[PDB]
Amino acid sequence: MDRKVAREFRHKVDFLIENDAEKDYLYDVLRMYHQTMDVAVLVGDLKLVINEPSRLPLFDAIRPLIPLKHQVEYDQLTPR
Amino acid sequence: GSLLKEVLEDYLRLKK
Repeated sequence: MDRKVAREFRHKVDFLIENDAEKDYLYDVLRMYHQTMDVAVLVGDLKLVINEPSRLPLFDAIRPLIPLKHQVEYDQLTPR
Repeated sequence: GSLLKEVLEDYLRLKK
């Protein structure tokens, strides 16, 4: 029901991240959130690979994935 | 439905 949104943002990432490394770092970040289940670790690493206007779209992009609860805590941790 | 997991699988598949 909301799979297109993932591939849509993910697709945007590839467009804004031609390199493979940036993608490698992002992969580790996503795997961390799934394993650790902590949005605090995601915010930190996220900025590292999303500290640029061009990379910013990833911060807001991945968010939608995060559950409502983690969304509130995630949004709080983020500059907004 | 685990959206995060969906994106991870999407990438792994987009790799090949």
